[PDB]
Amino acid sequence: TKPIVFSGAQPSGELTIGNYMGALRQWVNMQDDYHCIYCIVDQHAITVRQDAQKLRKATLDTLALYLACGIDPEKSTIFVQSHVPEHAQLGWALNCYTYFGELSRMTQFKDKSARYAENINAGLFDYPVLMAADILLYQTNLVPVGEDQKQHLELSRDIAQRFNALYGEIFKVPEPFIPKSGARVMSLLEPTKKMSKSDDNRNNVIGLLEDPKSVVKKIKRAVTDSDEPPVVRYDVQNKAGVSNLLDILSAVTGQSIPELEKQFEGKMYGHLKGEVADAVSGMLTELQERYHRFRNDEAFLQQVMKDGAEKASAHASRTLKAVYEAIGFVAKPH
Amino acid sequence: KPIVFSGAQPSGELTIGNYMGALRQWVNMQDDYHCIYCIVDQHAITVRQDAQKLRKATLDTLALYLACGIDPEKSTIFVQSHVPEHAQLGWALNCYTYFGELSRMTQFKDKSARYAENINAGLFDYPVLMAADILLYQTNLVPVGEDQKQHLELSRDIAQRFNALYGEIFKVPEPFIPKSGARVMSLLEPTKKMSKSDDNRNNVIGLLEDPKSVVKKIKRAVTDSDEPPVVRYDVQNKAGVSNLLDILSAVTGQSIPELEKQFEGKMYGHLKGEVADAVSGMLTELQERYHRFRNDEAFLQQVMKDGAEKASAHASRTLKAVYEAIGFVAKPH
Ligand SMILES: Nc1ncnc2c1ncn2[C@@H]1O[C@H](COP(=O)(O)OC(=O)[C@@H](N)Cc2c[nH]c3ccccc23)[C@@H](O)[C@H]1O
Ligand SMILES: C[C@H]1c2c[nH]c3cccc(c23)S[C@H]1C(=O)O
Repeated sequence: TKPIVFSGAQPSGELTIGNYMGALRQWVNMQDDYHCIYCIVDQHAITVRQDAQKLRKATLDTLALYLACGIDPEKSTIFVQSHVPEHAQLGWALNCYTYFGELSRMTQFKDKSARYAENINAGLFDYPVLMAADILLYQTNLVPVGEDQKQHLELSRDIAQRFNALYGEIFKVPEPFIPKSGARVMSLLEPTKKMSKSDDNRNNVIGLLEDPKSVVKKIKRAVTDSDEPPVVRYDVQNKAGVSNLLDILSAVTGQSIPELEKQFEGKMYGHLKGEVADAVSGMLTELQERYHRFRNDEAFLQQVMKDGAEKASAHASRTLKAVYEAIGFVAKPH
Repeated sequence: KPIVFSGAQPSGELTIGNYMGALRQWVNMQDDYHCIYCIVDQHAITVRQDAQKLRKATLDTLALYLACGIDPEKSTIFVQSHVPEHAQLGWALNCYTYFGELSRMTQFKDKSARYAENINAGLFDYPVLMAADILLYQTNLVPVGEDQKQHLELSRDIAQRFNALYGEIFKVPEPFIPKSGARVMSLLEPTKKMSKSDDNRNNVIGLLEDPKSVVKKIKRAVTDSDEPPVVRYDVQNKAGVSNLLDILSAVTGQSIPELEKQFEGKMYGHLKGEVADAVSGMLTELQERYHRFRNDEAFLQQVMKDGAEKASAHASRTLKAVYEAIGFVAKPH
């Protein structure tokens, strides 16, 4: 059997080119090489209060965006997290193998606390435990995520090792899979800030479903450096704006950074932003065409969801049963 | 007919105080209420312990409750982890519980008993799961002791806060106010009540102790320096003999005035010998039922299977409403 890939995305907010470049691109590319399981984490999404109607619609939006990106339900398991109760069950049990300090030192918890100071709920605190549960349920070897999930991923390796040290090889120790380029896509007008699916000025964000014409406008106004003379060179430290555009172009065309640096020799930033805008506008145009064919067929969306949850429950229930014996529960009679 | 919910810790070494107080009270009311008994194994693992012991004690608790008179035809008795809806609603209710509500918990600060970053998240999140245990079943009434009062109030707050956003999904549970009546005090500390959780096991008589062991603890029971020895009820100066008369009367039904006249001209040796004899007689009938249930592994399986199925039909109904209200896509059937 192949090694197992698992990853998740929240059906909340509008997914960005950062989501694509940090995770989704790798998800598509791994579907043949490994046994991939991809999840829409609706139980994580509600740690930030959401309108109920939007959340149900956003769940179908995310699923159709997966399919438009090229996730194939005949190659990959795709499901909605809450359709598989074993995520909640293992999430509870792993709470007991997680220290309070580990959760209270989490960068994402601190950032979300500041941003959502009226709703600092315990799900927001417990978030990494459920995410560890989503991963360890499937005997996962690889987790493709962006760089902002690395602390969370390292906790789930710790929890896996802690549990294994007590009860034997019940879990696999997962390994992160974070791309060397486009792991932290930066904001267009503030290239020191990661591009956030929660930004309150949309001029920083390229949405995957946003109007391509509005997207080209944002990329043309991307903030570049004041190097004299201007030079299209890759350097994340002192040329943040330029390098972020190079990453974004690379993710659209498939050309390497050094091939792109050669192609832009003797070229200035206005030509660079225009090439990025044309490349990105083209991919979003094709992406949104596939998106709508999938999104408007809800009975197809329902079929993918059902088949995926059934495929996922088979695997999760094997692990959860082994956890429950490890720890001492009486097994439920059948 | 009101729904009543109680969690049974599958690690409680239950005493005669539990049995003649709360348990006797509820065994006699299974037809007046729709009672639900949940052995909380998912709560237990918040304190690290031996896996085999936890498995055995879960079955001991079940057989002990059946021995005390819990009728699985009348009431619902089940094991928490056999109903996934507890963990599911437990996670969802996390998203509606303030971090501060959980950190201001005295039970969390007490059961902490160490430094944070050495206290597991199960100990921190414990109250939300209790809230989930209660609300899944549309519970009207919860019997709680003083140490569980703060937990129940959080449950009531969560229910109301959830209802205010989504509609009447949850029933707001109430405490069950009236007390059992039976008074059972600690054997060496006759001012404080006998508790299942005392680390001094000589203060208690457990439900499975043999008569030779019952005598040892009864004979060492604190009494008073009153000359001459008089067997008379008075809680301020005869608190010790007062406990023994209370325990005896709890066991036999005899009134305190009838007991006082029964022990007119008797000394403290006859009172303790009569207390131990009466306690051991009650415990002998209790234990023979316990061993009958506990060794019938097929009977226990059938009770767990029936209980969990009964619990799931109620639990899933509530959970489906919760998820629809929250806005999840419902699971394709
Ligand atoms: N600017 C950016 N540049 C590069 N990558 C980025 C950028 N912004 C976001 N990402 C990545 O996109 C993925 C989706 O993030 P979510 O917030 O939906 O989702 C999250 O942040 C997870 N907690 C969801 C989750 C729950 N359980 C899991 C188990 C495995 C993996 C993931 C999960 C993520 O990989 C994130 O790193
Ligand atoms: C057993 C524990 C428990 C778990 N779920 C519930 C629900 C109601 C009452 C209680 C509980 S009582 C409580 C305790 O700590 O006494």
